[PDB]
Formats: sequence, C-alpha cells, structure tokens
Amino acid sequence: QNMMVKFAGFLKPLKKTVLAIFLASLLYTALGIAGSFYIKFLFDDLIKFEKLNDLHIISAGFAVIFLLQIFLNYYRSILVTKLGMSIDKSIMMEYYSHVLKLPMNFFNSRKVGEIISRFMDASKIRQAISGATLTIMIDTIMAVIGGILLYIQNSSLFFISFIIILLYGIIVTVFNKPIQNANRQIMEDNAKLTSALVESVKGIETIKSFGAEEQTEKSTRDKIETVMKSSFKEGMLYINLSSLTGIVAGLGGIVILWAGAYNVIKGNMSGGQLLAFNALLAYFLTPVKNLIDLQPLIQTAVVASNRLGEILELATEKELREDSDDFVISLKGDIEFRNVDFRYGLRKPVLKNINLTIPKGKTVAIVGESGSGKTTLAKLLMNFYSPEKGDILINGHSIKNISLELIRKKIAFVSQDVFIFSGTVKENLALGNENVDMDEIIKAAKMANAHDFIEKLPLKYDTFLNESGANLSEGQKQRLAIARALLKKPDILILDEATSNLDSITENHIKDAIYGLEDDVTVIIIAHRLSTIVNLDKIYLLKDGEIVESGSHTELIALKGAYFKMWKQTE
Amino acid sequence: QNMMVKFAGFLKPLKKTVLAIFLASLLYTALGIAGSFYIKFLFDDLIKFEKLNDLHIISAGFAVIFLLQIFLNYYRSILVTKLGMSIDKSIMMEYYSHVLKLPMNFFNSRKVGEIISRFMDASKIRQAISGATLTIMIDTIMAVIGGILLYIQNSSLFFISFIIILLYGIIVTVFNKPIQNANRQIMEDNAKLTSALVESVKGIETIKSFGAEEQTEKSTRDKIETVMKSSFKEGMLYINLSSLTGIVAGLGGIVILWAGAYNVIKGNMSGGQLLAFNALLAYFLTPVKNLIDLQPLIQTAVVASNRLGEILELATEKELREDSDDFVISLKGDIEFRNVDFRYGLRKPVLKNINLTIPKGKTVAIVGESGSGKTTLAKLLMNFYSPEKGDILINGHSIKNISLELIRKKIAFVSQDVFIFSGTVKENLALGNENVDMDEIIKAAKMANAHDFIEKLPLKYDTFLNESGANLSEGQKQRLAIARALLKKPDILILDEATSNLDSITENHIKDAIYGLEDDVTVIIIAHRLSTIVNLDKIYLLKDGEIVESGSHTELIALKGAYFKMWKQTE
Ligand SMILES: CCCCCCCC/C=C/CCCCCCCC(=O)O[C@@H](COC(=O)CCCCCCCCCCCCCCC)COP(=O)([O-])OCC[N+](C)(C)C
Ligand SMILES: CCCCCCCCCCCCCCCC(=O)OCCCOP(=O)(O)OCC[N+](C)(C)C
Ligand SMILES: Nc1ncnc2c1ncn2[C@@H]1O[C@H](COP(=O)(O)OP(=O)(O)O)[C@@H](O)[C@H]1O
Ligand SMILES: Nc1ncnc2c1ncn2[C@@H]1O[C@H](COP(=O)(O)OP(=O)(O)O)[C@@H](O)[C@H]1O
Ligand SMILES: [Mg+2]
Ligand SMILES: [Mg+2]
Repeated sequence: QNMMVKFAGFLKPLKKTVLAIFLASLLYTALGIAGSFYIKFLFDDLIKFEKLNDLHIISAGFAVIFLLQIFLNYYRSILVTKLGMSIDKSIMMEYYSHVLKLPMNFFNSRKVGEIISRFMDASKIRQAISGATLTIMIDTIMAVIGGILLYIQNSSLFFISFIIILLYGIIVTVFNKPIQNANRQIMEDNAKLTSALVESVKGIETIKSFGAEEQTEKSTRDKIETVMKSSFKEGMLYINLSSLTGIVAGLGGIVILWAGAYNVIKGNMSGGQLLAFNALLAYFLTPVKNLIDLQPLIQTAVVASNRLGEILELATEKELREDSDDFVISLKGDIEFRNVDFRYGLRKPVLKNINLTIPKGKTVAIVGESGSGKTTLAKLLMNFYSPEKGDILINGHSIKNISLELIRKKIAFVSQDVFIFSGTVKENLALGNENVDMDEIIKAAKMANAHDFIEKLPLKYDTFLNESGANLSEGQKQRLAIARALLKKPDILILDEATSNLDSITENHIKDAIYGLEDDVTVIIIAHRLSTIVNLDKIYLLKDGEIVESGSHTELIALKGAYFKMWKQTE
Repeated sequence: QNMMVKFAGFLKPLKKTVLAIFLASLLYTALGIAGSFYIKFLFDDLIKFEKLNDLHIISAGFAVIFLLQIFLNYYRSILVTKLGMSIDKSIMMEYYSHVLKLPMNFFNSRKVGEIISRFMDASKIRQAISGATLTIMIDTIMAVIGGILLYIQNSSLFFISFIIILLYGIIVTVFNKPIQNANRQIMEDNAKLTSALVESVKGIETIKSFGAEEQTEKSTRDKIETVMKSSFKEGMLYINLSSLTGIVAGLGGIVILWAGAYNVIKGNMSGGQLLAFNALLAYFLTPVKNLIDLQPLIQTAVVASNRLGEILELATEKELREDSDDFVISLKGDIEFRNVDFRYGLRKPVLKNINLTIPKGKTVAIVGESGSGKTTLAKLLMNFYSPEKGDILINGHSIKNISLELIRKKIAFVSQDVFIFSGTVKENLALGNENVDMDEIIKAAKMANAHDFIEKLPLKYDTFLNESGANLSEGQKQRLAIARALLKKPDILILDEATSNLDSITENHIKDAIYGLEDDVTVIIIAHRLSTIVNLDKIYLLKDGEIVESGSHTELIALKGAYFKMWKQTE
C-alpha cells in the first residue's frame, strides 16, 4: 500500500498541532493516573480512621482534578477533529482530481455506479479518523505509562494484565483477515446494487413503457438479498470477536480481583491498594479494549481506502504519453491516417488499414452506414484512444508527439449527443474557457444562430439550465454545442452529425458560418445524409472500417459505385 | 413517528424471536446483578477473615456465573442481528418498489444523484438496527431492575445516582434538535456532491474535449468544502455532548464514592457494601450512558429514515388515477385530442388547443421542427403526463378511465434514444414479458431485421450486452427497439423517429412489416424527414404546439403552405 506513506505527508505541515495534542494527552493521562488513587485514599486512610473533614477536602480536590482532566480532554478533541477534517478533505480532493484525469478506456469499462460507490464509500474513512477514534488510539499509545506504573505497584497483577493484553492481541490477528474479506465482499455487492439502481433510474421511461417494474423489482431484490447475505456473514464475525473479547475482559477482571484478594490475605498488599490497582486498570486495559472494539470500524476504513487506492494506482492520460515536441504550437496542416488499425479492446477490429489525407484548410466529409466507425475516427483524432497499429500525423508530426493540452484545445468536436451541465447558458457556452470576453460569446452565439432563442429566454444568457438541458429543445442544444465549438477558435473542427435536428434556415446559417472561416481551419464533417455534403472538397465513404472510395461529389457520382447506390437510395 | 410504526409492523411476524430475546436479556441482567456482589464478599468476608479455600471456591463460582452471562449475551446478540437484518431488508425493498412506482414528474424534477444518495443513506439505518445498538437499548430498558435494587440497598446513594439519570435526560433533550439539523445539512450537502460527481462522470467526454478538468475540480472542491464545513459543525456538537456527559458521569461517580465513604464512616453501610453498590451501577448508569453515547448514530438513522419517508409519502403513478372502467379490453379505436393543453410544470405551454383525430387502423405521420411537441404528444398518449385542459379519447371512453396496465400493454413506444439494460440480447428483447415463446422472439426480430446481425454474435441471442449497449451500433440498437415494440403485439404503435439511423434496405423492410399487420393496429410515425411519410394516410404538421396543416401528402403539396415550404427546403 501507499496510503500509510501518503498519510504521513498530510501531517507534515501540522507539526505544531500534533505537539499540542501530545502534550494535552500526556497531561490528561497524568491527571487520570493521579485521580485513580481516590479509592485507595478512601479505604486506607479516611474510611478506616473516620476523617470526615479530610474526606470532604480530598474529595473536593479529586473533583477539581477530574474537572481539569475533562477540560484537557475537551481541548485536544477540537484539535483532533480539525486534523480529521483536514485529512478527509485532502483525501477526497486527491481522489476526485485523479479520477477526472483517467484515460477514456477506464470509463468505458466501468459502470457509473461502481465509480460513484467507490467515491461515496469514503465517509467510512471519516469515521475511523474522527475525533473519538483518534482519541482512543492516543489513549492506547499512552497506556504505556499506566502499564509502567502498574508494574511499579505489583508484579504478579501486572503480569496478569500483560497476559490479558497478549490475549487481546492474539484475538485481533485471528480476526484480521476474515473481517477484511467480509468487509470487502459486502462493498462489491453494494457497488453492484448501486449500479443496478442507477441503471434502473436511467431507463425508468422504458421500464414504465413496457411494464417492467416487476422484473426490475425482482432483480434488485436478488441484489439486495446478496448484499444482506454478505452483511450477515460479516455481522457474525463481529459477534464472535465481541464474545471472545468480553470473555477475556471479564475473566481477566475476576482473575485480577482473585489474585489481589490472595495477595491481601497473604499481606503483600492492602484493600486500598488493590482497589487503586483496579481503578488504574482503566488506563492500561480499558483503552486497549476500546481499540479492539473499534477494530471493525478501522477494518472497514482500511478496505475503503484500499478500494480508493486501486483507482489511484491507475496512470492518468498524461502519464501514458510519450514526450511532446515543443516546436509544435499549432495543429494547422494536413491530417494523415497511415495504416491505422483500432479495436475497442479485444473485440473484432473497428478500423482496418485506414488511409486518409485531409488537406489543410479544406472541408471534407466522412460518410457511411451506422456503425462503420466514423465517430471512432473522430475520437482517434481527438486522441481519446490510441491506434493499435499505424499513426495519425498532423503536418508531418505524429499525434502522439504533440502535447495533449494543445490537441484538446486546437481541435473542436461536436458530438451526436450534447452534454449540458447544471448552470447558466453563459457557463455552458464558456466551458473550459471561463475567461473569455462576453462580446466573443455573443459573436459565437450569433454565428451558430443561438443568439435569437437565448435572447428570448427570461434571463438572457443567465438562464439556469437544468440537468441535461431538459428545458432546451433537441435542436437548441445542438446550436449551443456548435457555438461552444466555434468559441474555441480551433484549428481543426469536427462536426459529427451536428445538423441532424436543425432546420433548413438554421443549417444554412451555420453552413455559411463554417464556410466563412479563414482558409487555415480544417472542417471535418461526419454526416449520415448525403444531401448536406455536396459542396465539399473531398468525401470519404467508410464501409465497415475501410475507405472503399473517395473523391468529390461529382467524381463519386460518376463512378456507379457504393456512393452512387447510397445517393440513389437515400437521395 | 410514521416511520417507526412501519418498522414496528415489520416485527409482527417475528414475535417468538422477541420473546426469546427478552427472556435471554432478563437472565443476562439477573446474572450480571448476581455477579456484581463479588466485591462485597471479597472485602467483607474473605479478606477480613483470611479465608483462602472459600476465596477460591467463590471466585470459581463467580467466573462460572460470568461465563453463563457471556453465553446468554452471545445467544441474544445472534437473535438481534437476525432481527435487524430482516428489518433492513424490508425497508430497502419497500423504498425501491415505491421509487419504481413513482410518476414521471418525480424523475424530471430530481437529479439522479439525489435518488441514489437517498437510497444508499439507508445504510445509516442499518447501523442503528445493528446487533450492538439494540442490545444497548434492551439493557437500558432492563436497568429498571438495577435501579430497584439500588433503591433497596441504599436510598441516599440511589437518589444521588438518580440525579445523574435526570442530568443525562436534560443533556440529551437540549442536544436533540441541534444534532438532527446538522445531520440533515450534512446529508443534503452529500446529496449535492453526489449529484455533481454523477453529472461529471456522465459528461466526461465533453469535459476532456474542452479541457474542463481544472474547471470541474473547483466546483467539486467547493462542494467538498461545504460538506466539510457541515461535518465540522456537527463534529463540535458531538464534542460538547461528550464533554457534558463525561462531566456528569465522572462527577457522579466521585460524588457517589464521597457519600458512600461518609455513610461507611457514619455506620450506615460497610466497605464491601459500598463497593457492591458501585459495581451494581454498571447495570443502572452504565447502560444509560452507553445509550447516550449512541445518540449520533440514532439521530443519523432517524434523519435518514425521515428522508426516505419523504419519498415514500408520494402518491405513485396509480393512486392519482380515477375509477378505471373495466369494460375496455383493447385500445382499438379513433384516437382523438380534444382541446388538449399541456405545459411541463410552470413553464411556457408546449401544446395549446390541439385538435387531432386519428382514424382507426390507419397510418398517421406527425411532423414539424424540433420543440414542436411531437414527443410530448406521444408521451401524453402513453399517460406519462396528464393534459392540463381537455381530454384524449382512444375511443368513446376517455383515456384516464382506461386501466394504466392496458395503456402500457397495448401501446408500444419506440423512443428516439434506445435504452438497453445489462443482460442477454434475449433478455432485452422481452423487457416486460419474459415468458414469451422463443419462436415469437425470432418472428419479431426478423420483422425488424435484428435477426441477421444477432446471428453473427458470439452467443447469438444469449450475448451479454453492456449497461448502454456500447458494442451495438445505433442502427442495431434501433432495430432491437423496433423488434421489442413489435414483440409486444400492440394496438397502437408509435415510432418516435425510430428509423433515423436505419439503412434504406432496413427501413424498407421495416415499412413492409408495418404495412402487414392485423389491419386494426393504429400506427403513428413521428418523423423529422418528410421523405419517409410520403405513402402514409394522413399527415399532421406541428407549428410550436399547434396543428396548422393536416391532410395527405398530395393535399398538403396542393395547399402550398408551410408543409410545401418544408418539402421544398428539405427535398
Ligand atoms: C470460552 C472460555 C471458557 C474457559 C476459559 C478458561 C479461563 C481460565 C481461567 C483461569 C483462572 C486463573 C486463576 C488465577 C487465580 C490466582 C490464584 C493465586 O494464587 O494468585 C497468584 C497469581 O497467579 C498468577 O500469577 C497468574 C495466574 C492466572 C493466569 C492469568 C490468566 C489471564 C486471564 C484469563 C482470561 C481467560 C480468557 C481465555 C480466552 C480464550 C499469586 O501468586 P504468588 O505466589 O502469591 O506470587 C508471588 C509474589 N511474590 C514473589 C512477590 C511473593
Ligand atoms: C453539575 C454536574 C455534577 C453531577 C453530580 C451529580 C450529583 C448530585 C447529587 C448531590 C446530592 C448530594 C447528597 C449527599 C448526601 C449525603 O452526603 O448524606 C447522605 C445522607 C445519609 O445519612 P443518613 O442515612 O440519614 O444517616 C444518619 C446520618 N445523620 C443524619 C444522623 C447525620
Ligand atoms: N464505447 C465503446 N465500447 C466498445 N465498442 C464500441 C464503443 N463505441 C463504439 N463501439 C463499436 O465500434 C464501432 C464504431 O462505430 P461508431 O464509432 O459508433 O461509428 P458511427 O458513428 O458510424 O456509429 C461500432 O460498431 C460499435 O459497435
Ligand atoms: N423533461 C422536460 N422538462 C421540461 N420541459 C421539457 C421536457 N421535455 C421537453 N420539454 C419541452 O417541451 C417542448 C417539446 O419538446 P419535444 O416535443 O420533446 O421535442 P420534439 O418535438 O423535437 O420531440 C420542448 O420545447 C421542450 O423545451
Ligand atoms: Mg457516430
Ligand atoms: Mg422528440
């Protein structure tokens, strides 16, 4: 694991609060040890000799001592809570910051519910780090002073206490591995249940439309039964651990009283001294038993931290990248696919020996039937995925030798589905560019024909868009995406079926807009309708991951090939 | 509370378990009380008279008593754990079933992360119904016997130890409202953080493409900071509660020893009797303080249960329906919209004064631009939403007097976006009628051309599909949706732009299949391309929630209106 080393890093700045906690703990333990002698003073001196005034005076003094140690415990609890909140905040921030940067094949291969559950199985790390748990660990460490004093008082009774301690330590090891496995098994089942719940909430309209509420109930019921079986198996290990710990504690107390009474009879002690030993055992055995009782909480936190570190061990997208050529400053130039092969993991290949050469500052089209792999080409250009064979070149430089930030800032991608995040229209338009002038946003919205309906909104570029832009129409969200892409001022523009829901008036406006750009930006159009690609320089027809033919519209029509058949059938 | 009544009713079948728990706890308390007298015999008979053999015999007897007590505690804990598992099972299943049965307006106004947080906050209820918390409540209940014995032994010390109980009650009452509010605030902030994380996971492609990882880290960091502040505010209420209860406990113990020593000096008790009284306080004051120490868990579980009950108080999709007429068994008739007005919530109207009749058994096309209200019309026909004014009449009877099962069993909807759930291809194609004959799936799949590509799969119809059908292209998913809708054998078939991604050959085959039906199945085709509605019987044009042009293709062209303009522009 790396979490123990990472834990020490968090406490490095706080080298002054830890000292205060240590000193407060020392004072608290010393005051408790001092106050443990009250029963000895009662039974050896005050009760035997009937000293009422001394009874009152020493009782008040010990009450004052107890109040002092309570005030000390209040002081260190605040510092411990502050440290716990700081550590938990750092852990959560690091995990989210890392999970944002992971490669794209991580999100494809993982259900949303799994990631959500892994993130939200982190409140369990707060519980084992909160004010009371760290206080109990500190008391367990401080129990050394109590043990030393107990040895100073009696030897045989200290050895009995030591045997009790060893029996505590033996039980912990036996229940260490079984409790982790039981806590890990329930976490996976909880992740599966959360994934099922998320998936059922997603397709609730389809569930209702088909009357599939009962089947979903049965499936989630089976998952709940699995979770409850895991929890029950994990919940009976706690019963065995608690029963063994209670046996040890109670029998050790009875044995200590037995041996102390034997010593008192033999004359090696007195009743007051034995009672003081029993009272001082609260600072040698009680903290240890409290730690053993908290052990399941620590095991749950450790399992959750290990599950988080499983994600944190994955290398991010920038860590899998070869060195970047600093001479490349712009992505303007010819785009070439050189024998590109790609398959989504280990399945059948999607692209087989792909060969394009898109001239710089030219508008080209990639067309084909659904599933041919046009969006896969667009995502390879965006460098979401890497070709298994061949390479993609921009102006003679491999796309793997260009910095990822430059690639993702100089290439604009408009997808089939538009993602609208919770915020105003202004915030959605300025995504990743929250320092742009307002006039530029107006210019982009006008260029994408999005200004007209935005100015008709109640807030006029401040309208809080709900989740997934429900209040926005299907063709209104596409115009927002196109405006967001144009606001980027890119060097390569990819329109992946961005005009499917737009009307003729709007599509003509956007067509002139992307036609009116400088003769240095490359516009790549991925379209399913052939009526929107007639006036572009070159058209590549993709048929199951292969450029079977290419050329302008006139040349493709004057070939009587697959493109001519597509044009005749689709028109 | 209402939630408490449900949990108590969950205990009605399990009545013999409760009796066994009660008897075992009675025996446990009696044995503990009997064993608390060990220190009385030590310090009054065995030590005073130096009896050694009697010391060994009595110590062995009390060790046996303690072992019996531990065995009884083990048995009772097992029973309590099983009871708590059953209760939590029932709670989870009830909440999931209800949330599945909720109306479509609930899922529109709520983010997914809120529902997922509310469901998984039920893990907080599991802690309060654990095998250790219920044991502490039962011990607190049984503490009445210990209190009676303390009163019988010494009235003065019992009165002193009774004030400690009152001070616990006052401290708990004072810290009752503040603790619940902090828990609600923390849970709300956690729900917001979960919603943010879910939304970020959904749109990871856009976030990566626009370089918004840094911008998305600031929002989530702010939400994490809000959660941390809310947690620290609750973490200081617990510190105050613990400090006050510790003050009461320690000062009460010191005062009890003080007054006991005074009584022993005055001759009202003996040295052994005072120690026996203090040992017997482990069954009067210790259970109460242990219960008070669990106030955070109980309050957190109460808040979580209240949050669940907030959802459970909703009226579902079937309790809002009127008295359904049972004389309707088939939705075969003229569908009519009579002055139907509808708006999504309090926003602008979507459909205004729609008059639209659909002849029985004919094919009808509804067309227009995006945002016109076509999918809204389809969802109104499916009873997903209710019109504000006017009625929908599938036949002479209104559609709100038809059973909701019949509406969702005789009308098939093929939405624009196809939802595929994690399972086999055969499991997805049933989705509501899993008992379909295996030969009936082939007939539906061959009608939708889904059989050809399904046969070219590893496990054929048993091939496992991902959570979103990533391995299936858009055309394949649309064909699966069409096959699933046809497999239902409906009376009204709504094709909501289902053939947008389909090939010309596939579209022609599916249109041929649609042509050949029972001659009484009404087909509604919501289309964006006007070339796919040429041969349909009647066409309605939607212009911002108004039916402006109606008629066949020849009449609409002959009218030379809005539909003529759309035809000229698009084709
Ligand atoms: C499921 C359970 C069912 C069965 C359980 C069976 C349990 C077995 C129970 C056994 C009871 C033991 C009886 C002790 C009574 C002492 C009598 C005595 O003479 O005192 C002697 C102390 O004797 C010792 O030194 C220590 C002996 C006890 C071992 C400690 C066991 C720890 C707690 C056990 C927890 C068990 C938990 C087990 C967890 C698995 C005094 O000796 P001395 O000569 O005066 O000293 C000389 C001093 N001088 C040199 C200064 C002069
Ligand atoms: C602020 C938080 C502090 C928490 C502490 C709570 C404890 C409060 C309890 C105070 C009550 C103190 C009562 C002391 C009783 C006492 O100290 O006295 C006992 C009387 C028994 O005496 P009695 O049975 O009558 O014997 C004959 C003797 N005499 C009458 C002949 C003198
Ligand atoms: N996220 C994914 N994981 C696995 N396979 C995928 C994924 N996305 C697409 N595929 C498969 O790879 C092929 C690529 O097609 P796609 O990129 O969707 O092109 P188009 O835009 O023409 O649909 C599809 O046939 C699909 O089955
Ligand atoms: N879940 C929703 N919440 C609020 N408004 C919505 C929702 N769904 C649709 N609308 C609004 O209702 C109108 C009708 O849209 P819709 O009929 O779904 O589009 P289309 O006709 O292209 O299918 C749209 O203008 C949209 O703003
Ligand atoms: Mg695509
Ligand atoms: Mg629609």
